[PDB]
Amino acid sequence: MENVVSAPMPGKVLRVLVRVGDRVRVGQGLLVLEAMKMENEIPSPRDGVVKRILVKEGEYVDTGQPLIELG
Repeated sequence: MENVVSAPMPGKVLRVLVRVGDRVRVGQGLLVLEAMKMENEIPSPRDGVVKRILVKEGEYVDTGQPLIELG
């Protein structure tokens, strides 16, 4: 059951913290989203493997936009 991490709010991708193929833990930061005058680390919802990274540093995203797919 692959699943997708989508943006919970609009903002700018400031940093991507993982690479395709990385093992991740639940709660691990996948990227940093600039929003509400803060940096916001967007978490993995579960243990797994990063299958796809769908955004790049510098990119603006909106709510519901797919960011990361887990395998």
